Amino acid sequence: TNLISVNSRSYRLSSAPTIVICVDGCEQEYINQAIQAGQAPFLAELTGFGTVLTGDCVVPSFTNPNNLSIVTGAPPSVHGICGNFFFDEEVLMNDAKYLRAPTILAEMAKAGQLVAVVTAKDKLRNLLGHQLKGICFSAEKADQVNLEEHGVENILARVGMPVPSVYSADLSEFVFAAGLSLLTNERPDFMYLSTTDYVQHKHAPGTPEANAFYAMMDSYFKRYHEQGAIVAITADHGMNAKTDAIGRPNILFLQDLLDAQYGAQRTRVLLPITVHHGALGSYATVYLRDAVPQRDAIDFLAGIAGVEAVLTRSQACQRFELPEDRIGDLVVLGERLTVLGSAADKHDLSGLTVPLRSHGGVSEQKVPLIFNRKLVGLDRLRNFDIIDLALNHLA
Amino acid sequence: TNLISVNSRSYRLSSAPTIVICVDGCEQEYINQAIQAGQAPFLAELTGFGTVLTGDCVVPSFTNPNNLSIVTGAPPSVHGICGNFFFDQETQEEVLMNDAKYLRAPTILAEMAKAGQLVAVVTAKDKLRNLLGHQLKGICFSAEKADQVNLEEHGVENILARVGMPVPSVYSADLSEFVFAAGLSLLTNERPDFMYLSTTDYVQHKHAPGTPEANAFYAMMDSYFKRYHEQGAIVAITADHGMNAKTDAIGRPNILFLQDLLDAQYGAQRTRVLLPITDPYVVHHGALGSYATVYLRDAVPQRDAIDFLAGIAGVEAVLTRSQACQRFELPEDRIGDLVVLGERLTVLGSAADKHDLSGLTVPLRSHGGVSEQKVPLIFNRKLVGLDGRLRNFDIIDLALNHLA
Ligand SMILES: [Zn+2]
Ligand SMILES: [Zn+2]
Ligand SMILES: [Zn+2]
Ligand SMILES: [Zn+2]
Repeated sequence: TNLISVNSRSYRLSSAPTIVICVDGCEQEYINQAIQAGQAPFLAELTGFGTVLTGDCVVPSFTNPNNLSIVTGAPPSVHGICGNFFFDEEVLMNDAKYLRAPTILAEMAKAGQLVAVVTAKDKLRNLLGHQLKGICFSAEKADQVNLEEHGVENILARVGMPVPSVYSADLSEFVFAAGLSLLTNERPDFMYLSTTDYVQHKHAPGTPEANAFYAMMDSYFKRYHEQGAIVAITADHGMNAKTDAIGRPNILFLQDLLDAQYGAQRTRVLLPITVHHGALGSYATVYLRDAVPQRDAIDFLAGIAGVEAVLTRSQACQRFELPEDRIGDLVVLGERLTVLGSAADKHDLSGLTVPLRSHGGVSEQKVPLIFNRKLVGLDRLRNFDIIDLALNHLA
Repeated sequence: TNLISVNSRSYRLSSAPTIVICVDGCEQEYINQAIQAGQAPFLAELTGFGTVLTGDCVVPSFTNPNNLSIVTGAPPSVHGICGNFFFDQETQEEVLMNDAKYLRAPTILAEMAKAGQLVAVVTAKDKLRNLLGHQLKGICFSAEKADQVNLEEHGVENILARVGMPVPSVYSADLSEFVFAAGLSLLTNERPDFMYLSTTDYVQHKHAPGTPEANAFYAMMDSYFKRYHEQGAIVAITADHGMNAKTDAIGRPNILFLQDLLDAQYGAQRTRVLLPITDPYVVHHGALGSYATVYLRDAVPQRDAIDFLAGIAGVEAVLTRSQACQRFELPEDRIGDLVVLGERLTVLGSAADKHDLSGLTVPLRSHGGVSEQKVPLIFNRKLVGLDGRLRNFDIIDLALNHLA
């Protein structure tokens, strides 16, 4: 068909309705466990006609950076969204204003395709819908969709569900339910769906709660498939326990530690995230005031138990492909079971109602890539290559 | 209060029966999930009176090397057992470390007995019991052969009758349950000063944390932990290594065939791949772990092999003997020219041709690498004098000397 070029990648416009799903916080085990548990029959047999792969997401393994990467088919060094915020002013990249590249989404639309985007959280929806002319809304604000703004109307009635609670599993279901109704009505050419990792943050793979959620998604996949759509599924990042044997969190307050070593006001620990984790992840940035010597800082931090790696700006930028201008002097990586906080005084841990499970580091990098089709031309796979494979590598 | 010193460590003899338990493959998450699920009420309330900590086991995160360090309070560099076997480039043969004849240090257990202490050791597997019973005068037997138990050798008689159970199958949870049960008998009867209990990771290789079956097994242990505690014993719990999934989203295994790989790069026989996770002869899935060692022929340029291997997706790290020894504290004479570590979700095999994966009913769960290094340290008592990097092999020190 018609071929569009976006961010230096060429894409062949879909002939059949294509659905790219981003399963927030999808550590592979979730899937393996549900199947074993017999709670995902569809995925269980998908191997008969499908393709299951494993790819690497973007580091820092956070939702925004990853989602943006998926829809642009590029890394943060291209789209420029490497976290929820940066420094210089503690500015927030919550606006497309911060977007430095186009989405594949907007291009398909410009080429005349009917593109749809559905996300659980409204905030994402903003970033993703940049320059998009089509259907675009969140489950979070389903109640207020209008034709002009969102390309749709009365989705609540259509879906047969009330506005869900942000801190509910219902938020994600809504996403799937909405995607079904659009498929069977409007029949978009391309649809992008994105959930929240609310469940994954609260439950580990293999638990009733987790299995149940997966059982729900599996049903939707089945139905999408039954509709003749092409279904492509991935995740933005993985997920892990960040606790001891009894559920107590393994935290390292970098700000506190740094302040003690070099004296307060001398360093600036930034946590590119913001209840799921109480802003606790395995990745952080550090800004050094002239007073402190990078060499020293590295040695110091690196020797702290729980730190996985200390990278300089250049190191990180090149290794992870990030924008040098929106990253600190140092990049700190947390170990498998460790999260990094700023200062103790600045965190509300009393909100943690269950043992902490988070992401951000390298141990939440492995993510799945699943198709309900067979593929061709397979040569280091990234989660943001999903669209590529879905539009160009079909057998 | 008697003081002894072993392997350069001082230890105060127990005043109360102390029981040190090694829960094989006890990834921390198993405890967390069992508690969250209502299946571990005793452990669930232990914080209020006990102590929960985290340590690093020895890498390779294997069963024998670890258990051995626990009982000697030292690394393999000291006791010598750094795997199931090794390769002697003097004899050009495969050397099986299945005999206490390979031990380079004394066990703390043996010493406590020398000092007049009544010391019991109960393992699930009999093979372990042999290494552990080195120079030990006390009670020592395995559930696996709780059959052939005589007074002269084991220090006990008719344990089956005592426990009220039959001899359990190796490939089962009962195997481990027996251990506990037998430990309860001894405690209530012989009441040893010191006891060491060691299970098998059968269940953990099969079920993930939070699974009905995982939780069940955990609920069983909790029950004994409580009984021991109600008897007044000091209960200290750790693990030999954690456990992880070694598959993809659908449960297919992540396997690297290092022999195959190397052979294709260097040709047949220029390298030798050893998987010390078990005895050299085993070819089943039981032989796949996230650590392997490699012997290079003189012809093969070491740096090159490092680069080659280091470049294969799924290999976390490749280290030379020297680096490996220093870093993990291993005996240089019993490891290969190279040490290969695999990523979190990856295992290392030798040659496809060799392995028999027919036995893998369920998706692969294994260990041996840095991703299975974190382990718990649990005590039913408050502790004091805590000074850097806790090891599982510091358990005895803590349990004997750090009691509050
Ligand atoms: Zn996410
Ligand atoms: Zn999250
Ligand atoms: Zn073990
Ligand atoms: Zn094992």
